[PDB]
Amino acid sequence: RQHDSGVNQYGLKPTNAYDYINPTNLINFGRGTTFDNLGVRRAGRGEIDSSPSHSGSPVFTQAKLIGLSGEEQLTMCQSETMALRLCMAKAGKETCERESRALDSCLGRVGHLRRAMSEACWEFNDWFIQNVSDNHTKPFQHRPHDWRHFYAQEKLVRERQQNGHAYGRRPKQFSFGARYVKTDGYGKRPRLPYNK
Amino acid sequence: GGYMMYHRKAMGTMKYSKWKGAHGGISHFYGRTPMVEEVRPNEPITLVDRRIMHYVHHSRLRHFQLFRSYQEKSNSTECKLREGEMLRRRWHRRLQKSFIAFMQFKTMKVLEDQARLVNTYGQAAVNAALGDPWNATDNVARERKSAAVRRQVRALPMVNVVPKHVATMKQIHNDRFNYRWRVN
Amino acid sequence: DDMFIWLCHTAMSVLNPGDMRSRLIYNHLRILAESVASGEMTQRTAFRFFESAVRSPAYREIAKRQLEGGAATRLAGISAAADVMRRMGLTRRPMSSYFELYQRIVERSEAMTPWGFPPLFQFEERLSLEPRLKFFSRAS
Amino acid sequence: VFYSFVLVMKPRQRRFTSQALREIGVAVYSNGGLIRSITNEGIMRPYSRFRDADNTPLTYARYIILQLDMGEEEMGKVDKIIREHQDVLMALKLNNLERPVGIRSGNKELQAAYFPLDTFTRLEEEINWSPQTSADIYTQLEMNWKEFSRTRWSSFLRN
Amino acid sequence: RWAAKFYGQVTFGPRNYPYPSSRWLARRFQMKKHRIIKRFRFRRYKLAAVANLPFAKMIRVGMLPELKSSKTKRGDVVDPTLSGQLVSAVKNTGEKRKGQRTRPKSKYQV
Amino acid sequence: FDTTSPAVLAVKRALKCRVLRNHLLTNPHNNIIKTVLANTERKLNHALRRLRKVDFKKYWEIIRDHDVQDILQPPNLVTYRQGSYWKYDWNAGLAISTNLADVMDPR
Amino acid sequence: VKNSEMTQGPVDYSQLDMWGEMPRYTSDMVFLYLVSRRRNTYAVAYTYEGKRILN
RNA sequence: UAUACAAUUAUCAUAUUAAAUUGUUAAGUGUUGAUUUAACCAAUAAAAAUAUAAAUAAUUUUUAUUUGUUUUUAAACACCAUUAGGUAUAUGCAAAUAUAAAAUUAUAGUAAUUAUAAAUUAUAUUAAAAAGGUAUUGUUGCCCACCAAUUUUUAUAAUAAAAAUAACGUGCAGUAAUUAAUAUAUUUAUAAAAAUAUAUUUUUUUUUUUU
Ligand SMILES: [Mg+2]
Ligand SMILES: [Mg+2]
Ligand SMILES: [Mg+2]
Ligand SMILES: [Mg+2]
Ligand SMILES: [Mg+2]
Ligand SMILES: [Mg+2]
Ligand SMILES: [Mg+2]
Ligand SMILES: [Mg+2]
Ligand SMILES: [Mg+2]
Ligand SMILES: [Mg+2]
Ligand SMILES: [Mg+2]
Ligand SMILES: [Mg+2]
Ligand SMILES: [Mg+2]
Repeated sequence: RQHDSGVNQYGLKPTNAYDYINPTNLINFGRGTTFDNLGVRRAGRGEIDSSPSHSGSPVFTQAKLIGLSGEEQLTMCQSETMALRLCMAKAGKETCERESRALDSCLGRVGHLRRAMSEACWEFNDWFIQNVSDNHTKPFQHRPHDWRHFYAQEKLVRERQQNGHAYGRRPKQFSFGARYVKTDGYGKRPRLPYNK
Repeated sequence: GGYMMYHRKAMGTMKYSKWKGAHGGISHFYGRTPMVEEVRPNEPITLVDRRIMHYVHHSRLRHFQLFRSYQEKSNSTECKLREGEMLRRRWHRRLQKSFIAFMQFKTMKVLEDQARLVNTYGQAAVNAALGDPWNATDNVARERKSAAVRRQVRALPMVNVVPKHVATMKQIHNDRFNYRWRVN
Repeated sequence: DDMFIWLCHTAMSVLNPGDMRSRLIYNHLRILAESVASGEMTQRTAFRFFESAVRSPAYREIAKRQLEGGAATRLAGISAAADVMRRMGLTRRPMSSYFELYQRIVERSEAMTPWGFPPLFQFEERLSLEPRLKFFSRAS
Repeated sequence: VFYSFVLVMKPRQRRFTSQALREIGVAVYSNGGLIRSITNEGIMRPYSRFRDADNTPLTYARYIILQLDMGEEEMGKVDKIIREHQDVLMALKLNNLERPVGIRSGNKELQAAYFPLDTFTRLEEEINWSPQTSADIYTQLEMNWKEFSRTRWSSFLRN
Repeated sequence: RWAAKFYGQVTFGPRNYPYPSSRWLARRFQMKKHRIIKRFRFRRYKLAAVANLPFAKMIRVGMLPELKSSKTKRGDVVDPTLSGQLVSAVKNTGEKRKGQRTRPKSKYQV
Repeated sequence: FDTTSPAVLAVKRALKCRVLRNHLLTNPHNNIIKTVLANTERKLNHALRRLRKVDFKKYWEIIRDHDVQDILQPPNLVTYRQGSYWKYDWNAGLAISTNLADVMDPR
Repeated sequence: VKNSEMTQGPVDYSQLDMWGEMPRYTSDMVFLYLVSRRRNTYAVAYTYEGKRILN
C-alpha cells in the first residue's frame, strides 16, 4: 500500500491495550512531531527528537567524536604555528614570510579536510541510526541503580560468608588512628559486621 | 588545631600559626613527593608545569585529589559517584568502538579511492604525486628532501591546555572545571 | 514497487539460498513474489517463508561440498529474481523490472555492512525508518 | 624458608652491630630454632627517613636479612624481642614463604597436587627474585640443575 | 530491637515495584511516625521491664506518681520497693560518669 | 582408610570442638566461629549418639578422654518428656541394631 | 631465555639504582615554595639548611 | 447472611553450612605573621598503609548464639553549640527487610477504600539535536502539618489514642520545588520539620583501556 503498516490514517496504529486507554500516545511524542513523523519516532535532523540512542540514552556528542569542535579536538597544524610564533618572538631585524607561507598552505588544505570529516560523520549518524540505535527503546545502562542486580550479587556473597545473615551490612568505620589509640582488650581494627 | 596537608586550613599564616616539619633541603616532603622533573637545559619551566598538569588532569588524579581533599563524603556517595563515573565510561567506550568500527570503513573507502586513482594515472605517476624523488639526479637532492622531512619530524614542544578550576559558592564540587550542573 | 525491495532482499540478504535456477526453489520464489504483490502476505512473512522453504535433505552437508563459509554466488539469484518479475506480469514495460532490481543493489554496494540488516527495520514492523534511510528504497 | 625478616638497623660502630646481631641470634637459639642464612648488606639510603631510639631522624641505615626456622608459637617471643631492640629501626616479616602466591591455583602444578616441600627446601632469594637477576641465571640454573641431579644419589648412598 | 521500625504498612505498592516503598507512601507514614515519636518525647514517656517479672507487661514509669508529668491524672500503682528502685534508676541514668560508655542524652530523658 | 565411620567422626569433631573452644576463650568476639563451634557440636552430638548404638565402650572412653558429656545432655525437659530424645536412634536406624544374644538372653 | 623480557649480558647499573632518577642537591640551593590554594596563593623561599629567607 | 488462595519468578521486620579472629605504625620549628569561609567568631599544626591457603556435603542449635549505639583527648580532624565548653565511632545492652503472604486505613469494631512508572510540560555552548510534574485545557496547578467547634469507636500518657471534618490563624514542608529527596539511627522543636551518622535513587549524565 501507500505507507507504513505501523501507522494508519489517524496516527500510529494502536496495538497494545495501553494505546486504547491512552491514545495521546498515538499522535503526540513531542514538539518535533509531524504526521509523517509518527512511527518514525526520531524526527528529521537538527530537529527536536532527532537524536539517535545507544542502549536508551541519546547520543548528543557527535562532533566531539570526530574531533571537530571539542576541547580534546584534533589539531591539524601545530609545528607550523609554533615555528611561526618562534620567528615572531626572536628578532625584528629579519622578517620571515616563508613561515607564514608554509602555514597558510597548511590552512588552505585544512578547510577541505574538515568538510570531509564532517560529511563522513553525518554518514556515521545515518549508519548508527540504521544498524545500531534502538530509538530510545531499551533501559538506560549508564547509572549505577540500573545495575542494582549486579551489586546485589555481591551483597549476597558477603552475606553467605557471614553465615547468611547481615545483608547490606558493612564494617563500622573506626577512627583515623583507632589501632594505636586503643588499650589492650578492645578491638583495634574493624571486624566483619556479623562478628561485631 | 592539627590539620592534614591537603586540608583547607592546612598551612596557615597568622600570628598564632606556625608551619610544621623541616621545610627546606631534606624536608618534611622527603619521601612524600609525587613528581620530580630535572629541568632540561634551556627549557622554560612552563612546559614542564603544563606537562605535569596535563598528565595529572587526563588521568583524573587532580580530579580525585581536589575531590577528596575538600569535603567529607560518606562511603555511599563516594561509591555512587565512582561507579557512576565508571559506568558512564563503559557506555561511552561502547560508543567509541562503534564510531571507530565505522571510521575504519571510511578509511577503507578512502584507500580504495586511492587505488582507483592508481589505475587511472598508473602507479608510478601516483607515486610522483606523493613526493617520490624520481627527479633526484644525485644524492644532494635526496639530502635536501630528507633535510626537509627531518625539519618536519622534529617535534616542537606541545603546550597542552589545562582546564581552569571553577570556584563556585558553597562548592558542591571542587572538581568543577566547567559551569555545567552536576548530580552530587 | 515495494516488491523490488523484497526481491532485493531475497537476492542479496540470504547466504546460500540453494541453486536458484532449479525449478523447485524457483517456484518457491515465484509464488512468494506473487503473494507479496496483491498484499496476500507480509514482506516479513514471505521472507521467512523463503528462507525456511524446503530445499533438499542434508542441506548443510551438501553445502560443505560447494561452499566454505556458506556464501553462494549471487548471479543465479538476480537472474531468477528478474525472470520471475518478467514471467509474472509485474510491470507494464518489460525492462523496468530488471533495471530496478539491478539499480537498487548497485546503490547499496557502497554502504557499510551492506548485506546485513537489523531484523526489526529490515521489513514491516510497528516502528519504521524515515523514507530516506529505508534500505533498498528509491529515496536513499 | 619457614620465616624471614628484613631488619633495618641503625649504622653504628661495628662492635655494637656485632653485639646486637649476637643478641638476636642467641634469642633465636634459646627459643629452639635455626638460622638458615644471616645475610649482611651495606649502609643504604632508604626512601623514608627513620627515627631511632633518640628520636633523631636518620638518612642512612644498615640492612640485614634474617632467614629462620622456628615454631609459630615461640616466634611471638622472638618477634617482640627483635622489635623491642634499640638498634632495630624497622623489621618486616615474611610468613608467606612456605605457600607463596604463585602456586596451587587451579591445578597449575603438573604431576603433583600442592607439594609443600618444593618451597621449604628453597631460600628466600629464589622464591622472590632480586632486581639484578637477568636472563643469565637461566643459564646457571640449569648447570646447577643437571649437575646436581647427576651427583645426588651417588653422594647420598655413600655413607 | 524493641521499638517498632515502622508504623503501619510502609511497603504497599503494586507487586514487583522495584523498591521497598514509594516516596509518597513513605512520606505519609513518616508523618505518622513523626507525630507518635514527638508525642513520646513531649509527654516524657518512660517504660521499664524488670527481671523476674512478666516481660511483655511493662511497668510504665512515666506515669509513676513521682515522675508523672501531669499534675492531674492518677498515675499508676507500683510496688513501693520496686518504685523506689525505678526512681533511682531513672535518676542515675542521666549523667555521664567517666570510664562508663557514653550514652545519648536529651532534655526529655529527665 | 576409614573416615566416615562413627568412632572416627566423633573423635575428630571432639578435637575440632576443643580447639575452637579455647580459641574463643582467647579472643572473645568472632561470632563466625561461635557459629562454627555450635554446628560442630551438633554434628558431634549426632556422631556420639550413633556410636553408643554401634559400640558403646568406645563411646564411653571417648567421652572420658575428651570430656564431652555436656553435649550429650538432653536439651530441655519438654522435648525429652515426649520421647524425642530417644527418638533420634530411631531415625538413625540403629534402634534394632543391638544383636542381643551376646548380652541379655532374649528368652 | 627465548621468551624472556630480561636482557642477557652485562646490564646497565643506572637502570637499577634507586637514586638514579631523583634530585641531586647542593649546600647552596634555594627552595622556592609556590602553594596554590582555592581562594589564595603564596610563595616562600628556604635555605637548604632549612632557614627561612623572606616571609 | 452461606455460597472453592497460591504452589514457575510476590521487598519491612521468626535469622542458620558458615573462616574468621589477632598485627605499634606515622607525625611533629622556624620565627614576627591577614589563614578558612558566601559571611561571621574562637585560634600551634602535622599525621596512624602488608596476608593467602586450610576448615568437607547433608540429616533434632529456635528457652542457645547473631545483624554498624562503646574505657582512655593528658591525642587530633569532624560534628554541636558560641568569646567560660560538649563531643570526638563495635568488652555490659540491642533478634529482626532480603521476604510464606489472603483488598486500603485502624493496637484486630471507627472511614469505604488505597497504591501505582513509560501520553502531554521550550532555553543545560555539536561540524540547531540529551532531560523532570503529586498537575490532568495542567504552577494564578495541587498538597502539608499544628491552631476551634463538633461526629463516632474504643486498650484513656504533658493536654489520652484513632477516624470523619467545609472554620480561624501561622507559615511554606512536599511535587529533581529556592541548602535534592527517600529509609534507619541520635539530637532538636510554635507548626510543617531541622542538624548530624550511615545506607539509597521511586534525583537530572556527562563519559583517561598504561600519555
Ligand atoms: Mg524531548
Ligand atoms: Mg579543643
Ligand atoms: Mg527521625
Ligand atoms: Mg517473615
Ligand atoms: Mg571516648
Ligand atoms: Mg468519643
Ligand atoms: Mg484525639
Ligand atoms: Mg517548599
Ligand atoms: Mg527539605
Ligand atoms: Mg527541597
Ligand atoms: Mg528524610
Ligand atoms: Mg520546627
Ligand atoms: Mg526526620
